[PDB]
Amino acid sequence: SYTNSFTRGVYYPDKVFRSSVLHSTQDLFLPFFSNVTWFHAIPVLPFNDGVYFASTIIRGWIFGTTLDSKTQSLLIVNNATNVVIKVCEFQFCNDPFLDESEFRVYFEYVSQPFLKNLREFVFKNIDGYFKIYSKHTPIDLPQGFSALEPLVDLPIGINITRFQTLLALHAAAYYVGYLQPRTFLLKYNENGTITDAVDCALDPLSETKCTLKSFTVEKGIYQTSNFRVQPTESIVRFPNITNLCPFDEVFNATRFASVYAWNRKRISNCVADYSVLYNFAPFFAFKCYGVSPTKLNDLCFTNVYADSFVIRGNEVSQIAPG
Amino acid sequence: RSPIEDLLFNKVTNGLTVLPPL
Amino acid sequence: LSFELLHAPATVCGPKKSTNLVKNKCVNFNFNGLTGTGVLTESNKKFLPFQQFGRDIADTTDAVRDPQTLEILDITPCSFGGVSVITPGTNTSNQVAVLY
Amino acid sequence: LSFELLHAPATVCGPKKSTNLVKNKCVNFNFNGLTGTGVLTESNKKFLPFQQFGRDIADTTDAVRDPQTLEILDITPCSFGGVSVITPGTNTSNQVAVLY
Amino acid sequence: KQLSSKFGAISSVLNDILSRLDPPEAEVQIDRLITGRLQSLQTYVTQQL
Ligand SMILES: *[C@@H]1O[C@H](CO)[C@@H](O[C@@H]2O[C@H](CO)[C@@H](O)[C@H](O)[C@H]2NC(C)=O)[C@H](O)[C@H]1NC(C)=O
Ligand SMILES: *[C@@H]1O[C@H](CO)[C@@H](O)[C@H](O)[C@H]1NC(C)=O
Ligand SMILES: *[C@@H]1O[C@H](CO)[C@@H](O)[C@H](O)[C@H]1NC(C)=O
Ligand SMILES: *[C@@H]1O[C@H](CO)[C@@H](O)[C@H](O)[C@H]1NC(C)=O
Ligand SMILES: *[C@@H]1O[C@H](CO)[C@@H](O)[C@H](O)[C@H]1NC(C)=O
Ligand SMILES: *[C@@H]1O[C@H](CO)[C@@H](O)[C@H](O)[C@H]1NC(C)=O
Repeated sequence: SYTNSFTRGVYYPDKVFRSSVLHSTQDLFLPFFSNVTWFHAIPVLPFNDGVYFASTIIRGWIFGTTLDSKTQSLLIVNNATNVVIKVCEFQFCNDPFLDESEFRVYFEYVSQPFLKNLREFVFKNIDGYFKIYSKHTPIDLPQGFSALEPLVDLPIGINITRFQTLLALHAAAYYVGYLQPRTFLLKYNENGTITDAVDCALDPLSETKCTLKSFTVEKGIYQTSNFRVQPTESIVRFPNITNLCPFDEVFNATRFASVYAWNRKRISNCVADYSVLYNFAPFFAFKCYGVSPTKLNDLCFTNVYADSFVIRGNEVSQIAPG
Repeated sequence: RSPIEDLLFNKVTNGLTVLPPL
Repeated sequence: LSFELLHAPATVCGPKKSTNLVKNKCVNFNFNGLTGTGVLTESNKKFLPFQQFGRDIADTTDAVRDPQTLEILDITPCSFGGVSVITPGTNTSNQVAVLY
Repeated sequence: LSFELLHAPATVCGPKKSTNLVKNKCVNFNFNGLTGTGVLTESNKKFLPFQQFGRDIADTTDAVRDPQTLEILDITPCSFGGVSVITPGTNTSNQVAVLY
Repeated sequence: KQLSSKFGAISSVLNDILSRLDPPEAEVQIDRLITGRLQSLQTYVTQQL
C-alpha cells in the first residue's frame, strides 16, 4: 500500500561536531511529507540516487547491478552473530530466501551484529563509497523526531542499479523509500545531537525559515525565492533546404592541394548532416576549440570554409590557435 | 488634489524588479 | 574547418526536422540557431523586408523572422520576479499567505 | 608485484610514522589530513563515537579527536595581533614605548 | 547595457555557450562572465547605496 512519511529520512552529512549551531546542507536526502512504499507482495525493485529502508526478525539484503556473474554484486548476511560483506560475481535467483539449518540464497569483512524497537536503514553509494546508516529506536510509522546514526563505510567502488531484499525463516512487510537532492536546515545540541530539522522546498513558511537560519520568525515581509513558470515543450524551426552538402566530394578525393598552395572551398545553401563524417578510420583529431564536437547538429551557422593539405605527424597538435 | 501639485505632477515625468512605494 | 558566428542568415546546419508553430505559451525556441526563452505572439512590428532579426534597448531578442514562411512574431518573457510571504510570529499561529 | 591503477578506490597504502603529542604550544598539526597551527589543550566536551573534528559558526577547526588514543583535544591559535607604538615626537625626545 | 557585453569571453549571449561549447570547456568562460557581472553588480549596488 501507500503510506506517507512524516519525519524519517535525516542522517548526518559528515562526521563533524556543532554546538547547537543552525546549519544548511544540500546533500542526497529524503523529501519530507512524501509517501513511501509499503510492500506486502511475495520481485524487482528500482534504485534511485539514495534509497530508504525500514522493517519491523527479517534479515538479508540484495544489491548489485544485474544480479548475474557478468558484473560485481553485493551480498550481506547478518543472521545472529556476525555480518559479512562480500563483493564478487555470482548468480542469484528470482525469489531467494533463507530456511538456521539450510541456506537457499543461491573481499570478505566481518563485524559486529546489528542487533518495541524500530529498524530503519539508508544506503547511499556515491563517489565509489557505499554508505551505511542505521539506528534502533523503540516506540504504523511512529511520530517524533530522530536523527539516523551513521555506520561504517566500505569502498566498494562499483555502480548500483537494482536492489532486492531477503526474507528470514526458521511474505512479510517492509518499507522502501526514495531520496532527492535538496536543502535541509539542521539544528544541533550542546551535546552534539541533531534534535530538529526541516525542509525548505515544500512550504512557504519553511522556506521563509530557511533563509533566516532559525525556526523562530518575527512579523514582517521576507524575500526568499523567485516566481517562475517552467517551459512546457520545445519548438525548432529550421530553413527548408534539401541540397545534401558536398562533404563527400571534398573528403573522398583522390588528390589534395599542397601545403604551401592550399585551395579554398565554400559550403553554403545546403543541409549539413554531421554524421557521415566517421566512416574514414579512427582519427587523430576532433579536439575542438570554440565548438563542441559532441554537439554538431543543434547549433546553426553559415559561411564554412574548408582547406585540404597534409601534415608530417609529429606536429598534429600544431594546428591550433596560440 | 490642489491645482498646484496637479501642475507639478504634469510638469515632472528584463530581470529587474521595481517595487512600488508603500 | 572554419566557422564564424556572423550576423548572417543561417545556411548550413543539422538535418533535424521542424515542428508546428505554437503561440501563447512561453517555451524555448530555436530560430536559425538563436537560443532564447519566451512566448511567441503575433507582432505588430512591420518594417521593410530587408533585415533578418532586430534588437532592443536591452540588446536582446524581440523580433524574429523564420525563413520558411515570412511573418513577424513577437518575443517577450513570461512570469518572473521574486516571491514573498505574509506571516505573523510563529509562537501564535501558522496561518501564512503567499504574495506575488 | 603488479601495480594496477584507475580500477578501484584506495585499499592499501604505505606507512605513516606518527609522533607524540605536545601541549600548551602552538605547532602545526596533521590530524587525518587537517592542516593548520594552534595550541593543543585538553577539552571538557564529549563526542559521539563517530566524529573526528568539530567546527563552529566561523567554520574553523577548534576541536579534534586524536587517532592514536581516545582523548578529545582543542585547537586554539596562540598569541597574535598588531603592535602599537607610543612616542611624543622626535622634536622633544627619543624614548618610545612598545605596546602589544 | 553592460550586462549584454562579452566581458572578454567568446559570446555575449547568456545561454548560447551551453550548447555551442562543451560544459567541461566552458568553465573558465562562465567563471569570467560571472565574476565580471558580479563586479558590475557590486559597483552598481555601492553607487546606489
Ligand atoms: C593504539 O595503541 C595504543 C598503545 O598505547 C593504545 O593505547 C592503549 O589503550 C589501552 C586501551 O584500554 C589502554 O589500556 C592503554 O593504557 C593505552 N596505552 C597507553 C600507553 O596509554 C590505543 O588504545 C590504540 N588505539 C587503537 C584504536 O587501537
Ligand atoms: C504517492 O501517491 C501517488 C498518488 O496516490 C502515487 O501515484 C505514487 O506512486 C505514490 N508514491 C509512492 C512512492 O508510492
Ligand atoms: C557503472 O559505474 C561507472 C562508475 O564510473 C559509471 O560510470 C557507469 O555509468 C555505471 N554503469 C551504468 C550502466 O550505470
Ligand atoms: C549532555 O551532557 C551532560 C553532561 O554534563 C548531561 O548532563 C546531559 O543530560 C546531556 N544532554 C543530552 C541531551 O544528552
Ligand atoms: C519549404 O516549405 C515551405 C512550406 O510552406 C515553403 O513555403 C517553402 O517555399 C519551402 N522551401 C523552398 C526552398 O521551397
Ligand atoms: C510569543 O513567544 C514567546 C516566547 O518568546 C512566548 O512567551 C509568548 O507567550 C508568545 N506569545 C503568544 C503565544 O501569544
